[PDB]
Formats: sequence, structure tokens, C-alpha cells
Amino acid sequence: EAPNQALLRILKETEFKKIKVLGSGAFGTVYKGLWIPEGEKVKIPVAIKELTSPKANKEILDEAYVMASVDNPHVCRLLGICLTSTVQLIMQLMPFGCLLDYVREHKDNIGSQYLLNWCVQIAKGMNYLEDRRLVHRDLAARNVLVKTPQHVKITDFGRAKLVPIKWMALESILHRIYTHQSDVWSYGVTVWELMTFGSKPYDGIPASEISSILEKGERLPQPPICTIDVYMIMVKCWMIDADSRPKFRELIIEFSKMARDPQRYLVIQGDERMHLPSPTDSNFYEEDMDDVVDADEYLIP
Ligand SMILES: CN1CCN(c2ccc(NC(=O)c3c(Nc4ccnc(N)n4)cc[nH]c3=O)cc2)CC1
Repeated sequence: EAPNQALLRILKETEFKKIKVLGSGAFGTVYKGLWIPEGEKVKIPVAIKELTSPKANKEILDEAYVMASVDNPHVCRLLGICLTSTVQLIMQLMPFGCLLDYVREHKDNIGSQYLLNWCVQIAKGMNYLEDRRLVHRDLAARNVLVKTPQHVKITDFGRAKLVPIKWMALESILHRIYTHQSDVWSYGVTVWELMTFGSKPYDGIPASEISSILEKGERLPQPPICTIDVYMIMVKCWMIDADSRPKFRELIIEFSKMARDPQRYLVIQGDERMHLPSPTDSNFYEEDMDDVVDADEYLIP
């Protein structure tokens, strides 16, 4: 197919300061930092990921490849890599972390407008990966980051091509078949994760039982806040026949119509009165805030 002319930026170790830890576990760690390029007079808030062994470096450079090859407002792009003993990825900082923990910690202020807009945004990012012929293979609320409460982006590649059993389509569990339509099943589970404010899908059920459970016809239950309209979409993502599930372009359309009148599709007690932080809030944006630019506003030719 087409030649991948994406640029892989190699960033100097001496170009980024104020390194603090955000999260550690399984693979390695994710750090908070500030990237100050050349004599650019800019400070970019960044996230530095590291999984020394040749196996860890191969897996991280595989994600670097995929992340450098993507450019969408709802996909987390690579700013560059740092060639230290262990190769570390440098991406845009999403200060609020993963959506899974966000819906859990902020449920009392999460309204229908926010939830449906999140669904539209995830579908837009997922439809972009489909245009770029990329199958995510690991879509979940834990792999969707929060830049601002009104802006979310898809993250965690490396599993992406051209195991999370409870987020997987039946063909993937049984035959290891991964398609854009299997990412649609993962999208369905992700939506369920949001509508339940971070519930564990099939909680208590061991992963070895899931395959049989799905084959019998059992699916994730209807969340209390969900109307038949929203749940019908979720159910459609969990059909045996992959070609019967909605396409991501149909999911954008469906959720957009719904996001126009959110109270008609999601029933949350004390809705609209709820408010989350915005760039219009007081002290929304620690060091010299003078020359700080977000990565979304830092473009290179
Ligand atoms: C109480 N909590 C403490 C930790 N907090 C936090 C955790 C992680 C990030 N950031 C990230 O996880 C992050 C990325 N994480 C990952 C994770 C796995 N794979 C990739 N490629 N990126 C990627 C880009 N930008 C980010 O900010 C930001 C904040 C949230 C509040």
C-alpha cells in the first residue's frame, strides 16, 4: 500500500525537565514532565512512558511507529521518543488521566451531555483508525484519556495492528480474529463502562467462563441511567455476526442525534445542575505558566 512518510522525532534527554511520577504498574511507569525545545520559548506539558532488555525496546518502538502514524483530535499522538538506555515515549499530557477512574471519581458531577459527547468522540477516533486501516485490539475506558472533561483521546497502542477477554468479541476469544468490527464490540463494553460510572464488566465471573456465557446469549446488563435507545446500540455492538454490528461512522451519527437532546436518552438524578472543570474555570490550567503551550497548539512543519 501507500508509503508511511510519518516523521519520528528523536528528542534530547536534556530538553525535558520537572519529571514527576503519575502511575506505575505491570509494564513499568508513566511520568509527568515539561518539554522545552531548542530556543523555541515554549514549555509543553508531556507524558513520558517506559515499559533494559531488547524485548521491552522492540514492543515500545512498535507503539512509537503506530503513534507517529496517527493525527486525529480524538487519538493520542506521539511527540517523539527519547533514546535513553530504555526507550521512552513522549506524548501530550492528558492531566485528568484515564476515563475509567474519572467516571468513578466524578460520578456525582457527570451528566448526560458529557457521557454522550464522550461516546461521539471515542467513535470519531475509532472511525479515524478505521480510515487509517488500524485495528486497536485493546479499546476500553482505561485506554481513553481525559485532556479536559469535554475532550477525550484514545491511547495505548502496541496491541494495535493492520489478553482483555471481557472487552473482546467472540471471534477474537475463540479464533483470534481481530477486525474493525471486533473493535466495535470493545466500543460497546467501553460505553457500558461509562454508563455504569466505571463498573467491572462481568464482575466476579472468571475469564475462562466468558466465551460460554456469550455463546449462550448472555450480555452485559442494561445500566439504570440507560434508555432502551442507548442500550439497543450497546446490544447491537455485541451481535454474533460482526457485519451486523454498527460501523463507527454510524455510531458517531447515532450518538450525535442523542447528544442534541441528552435528557431524552440518559436519565440521571439532578442532571444539568452538574458541572465539571472547563478552560473558563478559575485556575483550571505549578511552575512558570508564562510560556506553556499545549501539544495540540505546538505544530512543526
Ligand atoms: C488520582 N490520579 C493520579 C494519576 N493521574 C494521572 C495518571 C495518568 C496520566 N496520564 C497518562 O496516562 C497519559 C498517557 N498514558 C498512556 C498509557 C498507556 N499507553 C500509552 N501510550 N499512554 C499517554 C499520554 N498522555 C497521558 O497523559 C495523567 C494523570 C490521574 C489522577
